[PDB]
Amino acid sequence: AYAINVSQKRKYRQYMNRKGGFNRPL
Amino acid sequence: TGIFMHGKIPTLKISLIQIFRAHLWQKIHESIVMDLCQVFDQELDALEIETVQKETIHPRKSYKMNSSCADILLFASYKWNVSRPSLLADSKDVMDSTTTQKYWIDIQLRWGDYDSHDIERYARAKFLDYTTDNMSIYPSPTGVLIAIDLAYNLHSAYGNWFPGSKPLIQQAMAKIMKANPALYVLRERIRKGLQLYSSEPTEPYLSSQNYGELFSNQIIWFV
Amino acid sequence: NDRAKVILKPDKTTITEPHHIWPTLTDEEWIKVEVQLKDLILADYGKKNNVNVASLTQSEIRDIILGMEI
Amino acid sequence: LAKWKTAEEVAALIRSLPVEEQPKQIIVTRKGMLDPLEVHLLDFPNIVIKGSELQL
Amino acid sequence: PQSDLRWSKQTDVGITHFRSQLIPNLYRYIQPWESEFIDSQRVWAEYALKRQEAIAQNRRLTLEDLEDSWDRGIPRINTLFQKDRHTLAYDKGWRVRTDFKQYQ
Amino acid sequence: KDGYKPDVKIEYVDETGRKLTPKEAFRQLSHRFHGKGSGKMKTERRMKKLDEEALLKKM
Repeated sequence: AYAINVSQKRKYRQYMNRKGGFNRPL
Repeated sequence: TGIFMHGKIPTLKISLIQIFRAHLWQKIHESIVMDLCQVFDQELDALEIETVQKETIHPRKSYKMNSSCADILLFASYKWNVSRPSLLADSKDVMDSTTTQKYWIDIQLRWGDYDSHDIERYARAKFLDYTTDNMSIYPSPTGVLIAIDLAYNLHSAYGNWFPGSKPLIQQAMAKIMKANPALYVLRERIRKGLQLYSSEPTEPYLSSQNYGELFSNQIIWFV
Repeated sequence: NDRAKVILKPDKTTITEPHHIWPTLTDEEWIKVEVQLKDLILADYGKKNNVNVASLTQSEIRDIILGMEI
Repeated sequence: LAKWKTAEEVAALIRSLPVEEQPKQIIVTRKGMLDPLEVHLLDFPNIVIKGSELQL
Repeated sequence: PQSDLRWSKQTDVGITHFRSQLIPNLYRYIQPWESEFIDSQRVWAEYALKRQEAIAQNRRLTLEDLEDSWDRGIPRINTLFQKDRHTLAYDKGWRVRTDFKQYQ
Repeated sequence: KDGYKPDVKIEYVDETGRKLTPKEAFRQLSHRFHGKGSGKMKTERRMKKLDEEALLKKM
């Protein structure tokens, strides 16, 4: 037993050049 | 952007516009939200959290003060007793007889003036107004809200602090304000714009203790 | 000069390698040369400071050799 | 001008050496030679101009 | 304005307030002409006395000695220890050349 | 509150494991927001820089 660190990826939600609707998707 | 220039100063307007170049405000808000979500999800399991997901918030909902929303929509998998909405700076442990399952967290961005730097009181008033807001329809009535005094480099939150989450929120806010990526970039840009640059530390001298430190894999040419 | 001459090539048959510059020596020869050089440096320090020759700590001796103003 | 030329020559000799063999640190005995060294090779900041008070 | 003279403090344990009134005017920060002249005369007398006392022991007047009037002096400032005093004193006619410089 | 000290230390390390610089982290965040990545020349420069850094770290 140790202190294992697994930092998951943080994919920031697309803001510009979405080419979709107004509200940010889920 | 959140810069509400009460007036028309072309020089200061141009400086502020250049400071926030390349759509910095929305990106900074999104980065703050993502950092808060990651900090929470790092140890959310121990804090009785079921599922954490960010709601569908419009890009114009991160800068329009008239209409607000909820930033984080994190479930708790249990009847989380909704504590009384008070300032995080308060050390009083008072919780009214109110419980629910879904707890919300919000974050706001502000550029306080010389008189508008009271982050705590302004944040408390904003949370109170958002509780009975006509259009800021947050899903959880026990949804805390945070504020960032970007102009004065301050952060506060005076919402419903969840049991055991107020220290977590405080630590997350402190770590962010220390090393928030978007905020650090904005601070660097503001320092560059104002022709201000701190004297960077110089390389230390090699004393009798660091004499043998120059034999490492780093190539050193004793000129 | 003469002290450096004794330290570099104590034996007239011992010299630097033809492709090298500094005088090549083995562990024992290097130890003897370094002992002689340390004695000479202690004498020079005593002459310059008008104090006891070998009266400096190992860290102090290393700092003095490195050029620290001790 | 002579000191600036010397610093420029040192920077040019560092540039002649490969980047993979660029000295990660540049210990300068001359106290006032660190600033011209940094100015001459500001385009190559991978070398840190560390001070060595005890002159070898 | 005492209303807006209070600073802030972004403490690590919350928000802390700070406390602190007329902006000074040069009407008194500069000595009056009569007082300046009297002080200059007194300083000239004191400097001459100190120089004579130092000459009595055949020693130079050090900057530490007679340093009470380090700012006030006989020509409104005690610059007798300034560099090139002998060089400048040889060239006279400073006042006229400064006044006539308006046309140059 | 249950009662404990927060063991939270978050960062922004790229999917390759390399800890992105704050300037590099801001660049990645802005790329994600704009939804646009690096170009061909930018990719070539990044590959060359990464290869040089790896070679330097090798010895």
